[PDB]
Amino acid sequence: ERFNPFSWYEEMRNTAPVQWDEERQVWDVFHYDGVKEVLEQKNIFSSDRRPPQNQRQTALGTSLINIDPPKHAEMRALVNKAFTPKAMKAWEPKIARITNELLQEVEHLEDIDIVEHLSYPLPVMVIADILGVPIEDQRQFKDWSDIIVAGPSNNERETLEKLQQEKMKANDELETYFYRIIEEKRTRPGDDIISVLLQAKEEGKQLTDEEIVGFSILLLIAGNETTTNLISNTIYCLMEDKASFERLKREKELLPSGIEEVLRYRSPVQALHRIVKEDVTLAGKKLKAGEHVVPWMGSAHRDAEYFEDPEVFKIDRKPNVHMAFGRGIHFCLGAPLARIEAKIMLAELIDRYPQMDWSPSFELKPIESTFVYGLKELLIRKNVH
Ligand code: HEM
Repeated sequence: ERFNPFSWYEEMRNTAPVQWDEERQVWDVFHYDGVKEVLEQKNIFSSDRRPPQNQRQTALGTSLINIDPPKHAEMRALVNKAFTPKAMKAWEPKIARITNELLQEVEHLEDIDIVEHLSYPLPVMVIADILGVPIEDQRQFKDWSDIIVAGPSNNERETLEKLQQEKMKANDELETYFYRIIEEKRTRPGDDIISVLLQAKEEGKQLTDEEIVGFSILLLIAGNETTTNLISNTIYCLMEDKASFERLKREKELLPSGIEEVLRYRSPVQALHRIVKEDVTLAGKKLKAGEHVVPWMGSAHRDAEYFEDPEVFKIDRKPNVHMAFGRGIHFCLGAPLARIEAKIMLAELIDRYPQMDWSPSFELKPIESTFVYGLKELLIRKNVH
């Protein structure tokens, strides 16, 4: 089964936590301390993925996640200015408003898809609003986003060509859309991320307009699918372990902790990419500059040295030092937003439909990916009828 890569991770942690894969041409790292070192050692393991000159120079390609220090620190210090607990005080009620708008549109249905009707849309709508995208543009904004992260319908040759073109169209349309917004918010600010990024300064430096376009597009990519899966996956866990659901209803203040345990147990992001910057040894393995490394946080999260009874879902787990948000200088700067978006949507669902259970029409349909762990649909019956 493809909703279970954890058997394979165990087999690999127990034989060769660091191993070369000859087909994929990468060093896999399955063991907690190894994943930890790959992400912490910025200077050994590089996040530089900027496209060569002969490839398309997208604003995303040189955005925060694809660069190293010293530039990464300059850029990080600036975008961090828009992700403070102070901005969150304004984001929360927008997120509750959107959560209730979405539940209201399916109030009339006994069975609902957690993915299509609630978790897929919620991040897209939130991030539009907090970016400063006006309401009159938000349907076109959802369309662009559906397209830039879509997969192909079938494996036919023409439909793959079509997708590849419509994605480049969307990236370049989005970029022009964002370039306009930046000018509009240049002379008429507002309380939105873009306006904040425009006014930010650090040691007398500022973000260019390209950098801001790139980071905006980045937030779309980084925060949409992942947050969707954190919610879907959390429902899935509670429907699997009814005991934990029942306990969660009786102790509401456990929810943040049970979300953290979904982050550990069914991590939206199973792995990352790094490139070796200098020869290094790792669990006795000689890694040579230029070779590619894939730390699997999903496996690290099942290492008993750091998580007792790792194969058990424990909504009160303590300690729970997952790296679902990475670790080190590239640590997810949206983790606070992902956490409250999951919390608000999931609290409301639990409050309204405590007898919730699998739709008898349910199907296990996992995303066809190894780096991304989540469901295409998650059919649920409310049992309020
Ligand atoms: C459950 C939800 C999420 C998960 C599991 C997740 C996962 C991650 C991980 C693992 C990293 C480290 C990447 C690396 O080192 O290559 C990362 C970075 C990042 N994330 Fe998140 N993410 C989530 C939600 C979000 C949201 C909601 C946003 C923004 C709205 C966001 C924006 C970013 C950005 C901009 C970075 C790059 C930071 C840097 O390279 O300095 N993510 N994310």
